[PDB]
Amino acid sequence: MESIEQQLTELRTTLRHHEYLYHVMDAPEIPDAEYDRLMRELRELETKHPELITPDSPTQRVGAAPLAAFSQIRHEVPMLSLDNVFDEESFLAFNKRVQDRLVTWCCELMLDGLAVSILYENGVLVSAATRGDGTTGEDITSNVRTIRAIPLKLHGENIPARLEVRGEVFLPQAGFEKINEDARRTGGKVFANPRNAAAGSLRQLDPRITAKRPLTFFCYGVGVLEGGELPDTHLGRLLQFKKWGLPVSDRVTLCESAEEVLAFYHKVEEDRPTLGFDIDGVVIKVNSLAQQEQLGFVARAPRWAVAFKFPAQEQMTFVRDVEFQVGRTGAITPVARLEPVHVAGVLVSNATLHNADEIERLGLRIGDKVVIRRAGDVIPQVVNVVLSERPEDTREVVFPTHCPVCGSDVERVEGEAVARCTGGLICGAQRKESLKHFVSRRAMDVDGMGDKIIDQLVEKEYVHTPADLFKLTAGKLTGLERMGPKSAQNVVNALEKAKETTFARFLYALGIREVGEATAAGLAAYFGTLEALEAASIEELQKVPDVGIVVASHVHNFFAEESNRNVISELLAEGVHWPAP
Ligand SMILES: NC(=O)c1ccc[n+]([C@@H]2O[C@H](COP(=O)([O-])OP(=O)(O)OC[C@H]3O[C@@H](n4cnc5c(N)ncnc54)[C@H](O)[C@@H]3O)[C@@H](O)[C@H]2O)c1
Ligand SMILES: [Mg+2]
Ligand SMILES: [Zn+2]
Repeated sequence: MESIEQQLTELRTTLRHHEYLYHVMDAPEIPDAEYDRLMRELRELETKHPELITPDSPTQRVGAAPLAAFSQIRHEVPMLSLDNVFDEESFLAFNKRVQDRLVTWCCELMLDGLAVSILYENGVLVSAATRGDGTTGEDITSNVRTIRAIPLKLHGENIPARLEVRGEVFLPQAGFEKINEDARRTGGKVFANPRNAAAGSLRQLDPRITAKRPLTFFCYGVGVLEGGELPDTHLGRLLQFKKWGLPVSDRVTLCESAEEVLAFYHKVEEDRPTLGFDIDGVVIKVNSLAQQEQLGFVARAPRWAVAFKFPAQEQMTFVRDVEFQVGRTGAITPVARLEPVHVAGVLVSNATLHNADEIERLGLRIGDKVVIRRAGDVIPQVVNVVLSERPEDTREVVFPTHCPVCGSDVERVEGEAVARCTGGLICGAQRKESLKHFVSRRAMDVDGMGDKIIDQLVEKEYVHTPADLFKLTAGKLTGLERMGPKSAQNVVNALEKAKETTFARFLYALGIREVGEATAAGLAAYFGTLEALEAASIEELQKVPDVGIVVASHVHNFFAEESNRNVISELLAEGVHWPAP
């Protein structure tokens, strides 16, 4: 289409743009898979037109320049990247190229974190650096000493006088999710994924910040080596590092054929959801150091290793709509409907938006291109909007003011992330739990109205509100499973007796959000009657001891919703009774 010269400048500009956001800012806008796609396109163009490769092309360079706000460390041996493949056929082609230019493979989990180079002198940790641009990195020595998995001293015989240990610092998934949940609720930085949370946690001027983040580390390789020797195979070196106290993954594996490599790759992909940390693939390395040294390096990567990538855990797609799911207790979760896309190999077409505050934090509009993440058998999540690709036609996301299931008021209370349907007494989405609550022991306490009886009444649409329970005839109950004429009359009798209650237990039975047994008793004692309570403003409700803004808001919004007032009127009409004050 466009001239090859225009294609080249566009690709180089785009790749550097995202390299800056990823390597320098730990804040990428596009998925790793999209960057990898663009890099493949540039590689294909340069392979067809090798005369157009420049020494500063992204295919010839590593990482990004180190932040000058950090002290800087010149690696004593260059740090590089890895060239990659995405399918078995391409790995086999790499295997053949290697065989024809010289084999045992040392095969390792490819950890999705950031690279670090740790210098030990006489077995003592003396410095540690990020990769930077492969020549100069950022001094993160103080930060690395907060990482328990990285030893400060090596213990053993034959420790070389000077040794750079290289490995990946990374942040397990549970630690990542905690950091992001906290950040969403406090206004801090929300990270795209564990890689970026690990990088941002590590690359702190103040190491006390790093120390509070659950970073860990695995070794994977060697930089400078002086004043001593190491084993003559890569796995041998890793096992020596392990003996000296450095952390080595228990999945490092030898393979004596290309087909063994494929078997390991596929088992690791199968085991991926169980590991507790992100891996973007497996790294496959010529095991013999002599063979590694013969093959050497190109500008960006070794010629003796390949990153065999998995289908990526983040992908981009378009938001076609936003649906608002109503949960069993009235929570309204915004869920994006998406153009279908495979994430980590699994076809998905929705993703959670968490809540209304998160929609606003994202800046999401219908029609946006978004990054979504799926790591495990869970609903995917929207990560961010790809704002640089926002179409000219997008639509505002209007969070519902009324429940999409029952039409009752939706409530959002300041400081609370979750919006809720207020119509707990009528909402179909809440009906099973609301009726079970209503007849429970500390509420109306109806003998024989068990969960399986309630389930049938709801599923057959025989009951829609708690008032309908008192309208049940013995004949209608008899028609249910688990019910006979005797138990049907038993529960009709039990419902008639249950009309005798207290103001506190009736209030508790209504199922207002956050109103526990003690709060119900306090509201009943303060206001004395239902008429006084149902009239109270939020400020009036806040007068009550142990009732704050959240409970006051829920109570006021509950009684302001017409469907609740209608059910309460019906309950009184059916004869529910409590003592006057
Ligand atoms: N989303 C974006 O905008 C964006 C931008 C630039 C780069 N990236 C991502 O960065 C990567 C490309 O750059 P890169 O140089 O960081 O490459 P990489 O992470 O794909 O491969 C090289 C790295 O693998 C790491 N590694 C992990 N486990 C290893 C093991 N067992 N043995 C050896 N090395 C191991 C090393 O730190 C090494 O630097 C791709 O994942 C790319 O998608 C993303
Ligand atoms: Mg990486
Ligand atoms: Zn509702």
